[PDB]
Amino acid sequence: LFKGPRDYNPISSTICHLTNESDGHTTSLYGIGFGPFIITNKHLFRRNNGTLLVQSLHGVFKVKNTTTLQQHLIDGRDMIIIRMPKDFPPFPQKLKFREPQREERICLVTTNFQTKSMSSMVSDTSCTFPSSDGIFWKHWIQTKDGQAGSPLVSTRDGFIVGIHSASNFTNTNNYFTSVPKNFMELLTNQEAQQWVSGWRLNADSVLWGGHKVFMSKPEMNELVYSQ
Repeated sequence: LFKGPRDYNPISSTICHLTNESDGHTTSLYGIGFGPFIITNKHLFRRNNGTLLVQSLHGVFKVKNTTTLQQHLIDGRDMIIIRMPKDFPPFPQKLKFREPQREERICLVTTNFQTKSMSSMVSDTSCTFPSSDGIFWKHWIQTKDGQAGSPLVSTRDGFIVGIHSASNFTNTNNYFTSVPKNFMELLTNQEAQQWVSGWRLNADSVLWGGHKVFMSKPEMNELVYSQ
């Protein structure tokens, strides 16, 4: 029988809304906060020469200079880790991550940020299967642009198994970057962490887990764009 009531507030309370404003244009999406880090979408840095507007339940912090942000890239994935400034209020460290086991049930979890209140928001349940190496994974939970970086949570155990990343062009197939192996290890042992700063993607497309990814919808597997 489908699993009973599950509490997702612990997971959503850690969700942040990010907005990068460099050289004119701006990219904004979500990220999962963990300890001194925010886990988000490597494609947040389509440009990296401005300000980062973080928006947690603690309020709104702003990073005056993106280029100073210590960042650790996840190879072959549209994922990345950000070490927030030293004068930044940490996030707890209870979230549990793990790789997505074939055919399991997952739900997209968010938070309401238009204020008037703060709030969990859980989507409908959906099956999920890989796509090539296991980089991106397929799910059919409606997702809208700007919603990348949102956690996909295992209805089974409650772990986060990946962050929503891209969508095909008609918007009828959705893909999320999976958690990588030994990811948890990577979050506590400040050794496997390979920091750099000022990194950016300075291409308007890139190849990941088998598909071509455009930082935006235009005018092997199917094309996709990052949401």
